[PDB]
Amino acid sequence: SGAIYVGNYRVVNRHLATHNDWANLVWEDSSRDLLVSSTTAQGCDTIARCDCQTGVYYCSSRRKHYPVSFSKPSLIFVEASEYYPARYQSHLMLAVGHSEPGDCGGILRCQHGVVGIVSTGGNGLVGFADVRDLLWLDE
Ligand SMILES: NC(=O)[C@H]1CCCN(C(=O)C(F)(F)c2cnsc2Cl)C1
Ligand SMILES: [Zn+2]
Repeated sequence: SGAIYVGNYRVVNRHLATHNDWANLVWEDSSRDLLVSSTTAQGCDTIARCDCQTGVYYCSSRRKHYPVSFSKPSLIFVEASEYYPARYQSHLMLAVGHSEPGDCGGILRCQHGVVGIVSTGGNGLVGFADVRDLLWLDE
């Protein structure tokens, strides 16, 4: 559960995208687990334009926000799921912290804004799909 709303855009996990998201599709990237779609109401979230490696993420399965140190966006191997076969997912950031499948979509933030969304997890690790490079979300 969870999405980012910036201007006339809505970013979600591509594996959790709805029929409306696909019928108003702007861009989608299987290797990043991302999909952006068109909205009529204007969004108000600020996206970060930085290279921080500390922030705060929201965890639905614990109803608690947590502070984390996280890695730089890179190619990490992700286990086969009902949505994708075993593959390398690009632009992924890892941190020590609790996550369960229903937690995908929770936002990661630093003092500059929205950094990304929960996208992978397991064994006491949590993975975030980076969004700071998508400069067109602001224009
Ligand atoms: N980005 C991916 O390929 C996702 C697809 C859905 C499945 N993915 C997961 O990691 C998970 F839901 F099983 C999970 C398990 N414990 S915490 C999380 Cl998040 C990978
Ligand atoms: Zn930052």
